Amino acid sequence: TNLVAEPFAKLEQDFGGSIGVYAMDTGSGATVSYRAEERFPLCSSYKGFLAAAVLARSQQQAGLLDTPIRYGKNALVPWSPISEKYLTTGMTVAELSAAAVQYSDNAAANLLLKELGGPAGLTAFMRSIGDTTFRLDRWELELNSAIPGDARDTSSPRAVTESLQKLTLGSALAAPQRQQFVDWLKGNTTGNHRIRAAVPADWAVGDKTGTCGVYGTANDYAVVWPTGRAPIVLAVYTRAPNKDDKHSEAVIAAAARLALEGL
Repeated sequence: TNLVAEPFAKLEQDFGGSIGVYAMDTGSGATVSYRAEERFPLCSSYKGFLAAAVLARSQQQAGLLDTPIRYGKNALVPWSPISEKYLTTGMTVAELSAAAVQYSDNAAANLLLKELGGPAGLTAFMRSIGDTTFRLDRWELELNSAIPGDARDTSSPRAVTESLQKLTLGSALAAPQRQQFVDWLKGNTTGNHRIRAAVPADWAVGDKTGTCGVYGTANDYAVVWPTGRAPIVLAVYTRAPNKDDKHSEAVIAAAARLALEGL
């Protein structure tokens, strides 16, 4: 494991912070692991699991995804580029979930958290699939503070990867909801410079990004479908000790490539 891990150590020294990586090869069971059980801030990456939690509720509540959510102007917060457009009409739960995943829409996320019982409700969903590491404690935008040593609103790369596998590839969700989650992730617009940059253009990728900005804190997790092979699941998380430490998408992409090449 020392030989597998060596390149990540050099990458995080130039980065000036900590990088956490977990990658799983679902064909052979091979893994690559580096700080994989350390906690990192989730930033917006919880919004992928939020959409999976919505899909799980839709299995118990037929038509949930169809229900319109009509909101007032103080639902809007910055980085809500889709929900801002539909203030005067409302949006369906399906549209809000797509926007939260694919545009990281903040007001959309807050509206869906309310539907699920707040951050605690999303955490409870993750516990229901056996993820005992994930915790969402706060709402947008307070959850992005990324203060070093704060355990709130964190998970680990390994827990993120294992929960993503269960929900996209395992049977934690029914097959229609499962494919809907995958399809939302494949349509993400925010991840072109992270894990996707490490993946041949021929291979499908679904991903969800997070960018707290502060404390060098940013991340991405993805499912990758190499042509005619079993899919790979992986997560790359970063943080750094000073508030003005810059995050780096190039570092995330480089760590993804090292994980993928190492399987």
